[PDB]
Amino acid sequence: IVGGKVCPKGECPWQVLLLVNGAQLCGGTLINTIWVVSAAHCFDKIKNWRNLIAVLGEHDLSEHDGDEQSRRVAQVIIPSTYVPGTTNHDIALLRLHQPVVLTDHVVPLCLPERTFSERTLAFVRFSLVSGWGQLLDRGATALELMVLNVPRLMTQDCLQQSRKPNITEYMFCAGYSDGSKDSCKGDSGGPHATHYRGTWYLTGIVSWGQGCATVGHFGVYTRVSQYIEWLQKLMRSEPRPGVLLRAPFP
Amino acid sequence: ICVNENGGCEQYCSDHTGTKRSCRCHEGYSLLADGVSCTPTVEYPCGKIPILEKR
Ligand SMILES: CN1Cc2cc(ccc2S(=O)(=O)C2CC2)NC(=O)CCc2cccc(c2)[C@@H](Nc2ccc3c(N)nccc3c2)C1=O
Ligand SMILES: [Ca+2]
Repeated sequence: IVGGKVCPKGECPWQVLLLVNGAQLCGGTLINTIWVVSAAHCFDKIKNWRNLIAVLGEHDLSEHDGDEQSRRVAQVIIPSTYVPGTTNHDIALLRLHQPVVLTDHVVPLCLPERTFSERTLAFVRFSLVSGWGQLLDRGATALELMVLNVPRLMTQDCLQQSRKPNITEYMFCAGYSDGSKDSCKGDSGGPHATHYRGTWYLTGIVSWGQGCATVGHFGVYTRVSQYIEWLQKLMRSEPRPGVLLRAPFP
Repeated sequence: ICVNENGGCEQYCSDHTGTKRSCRCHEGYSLLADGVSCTPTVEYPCGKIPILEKR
């Protein structure tokens, strides 16, 4: 995250840190005690599917304070329409091997209904994006969880305001074109969370863009509202052998 | 009715045959008698920040 601030410990309680062989991979969002939403592109280079760990209640990577909860990722579910190395349909649904325990530091973000998200949440201007990604383009990643407030744009407006891929109906732009504030590649999979009448909801996933906080370019986020039905149906399904599952979309 | 200001609902809104509207709530919440407000039914409802709620 470029140009944000440290998220005070426990104020981003749905933030997930994904690890592969103990190394920082991506962010994610806890949506109930066993399911995490992340980006499909987070898993393009994975060979060690059994060394994939989700950490909840994380804040500072340098110290263990006892609020962290680690779980093995039992399943990674990706839409059939997602093509590795590309931008469209950038979403993954992760089943934890054992549920996390909800506490003051581990709380799920609400996955909203599609109608509510499209007709109300899509019009809330600002939303928060968070993660332990790059603090600067070509710079170090953060040791403390960072958060940034970003405004959402209508796709026609994003296309008009951008300098020099397509922005599909499965994406939306958010951020600033002045190069000061953005989420980065290391924040990939993390939440874009929207506040409405006292409650936070999942509206986007940190997905793609150019460099980080590049002048003339906005951050591009997976439009979660397009996937509500797809996610709900998978959450009602029985686990299948093998970590990676490709599921038909729609 | 749901298209306009979320039909007055705090969370979810369902339109019915005519001028009828029903508000609903995510799991871990119940609808109050006002027919619009959602109150938590669990210790850690989704989308609420405990350290801020307890403040
Ligand atoms: C460059 N990487 C790493 C990556 C990428 C792809 C696959 C695997 C990896 S991986 O390293 O194995 C991954 C981290 C574990 N897939 C593709 O290249 C296509 C989609 C895509 C296009 C451009 C940029 C990105 C992603 C980056 N992500 C982002 C995310 C948000 C951005 C933002 N908001 N502003 C600027 C740049 C922002 C950049 C990316 O992940
Ligand atoms: Ca820690």
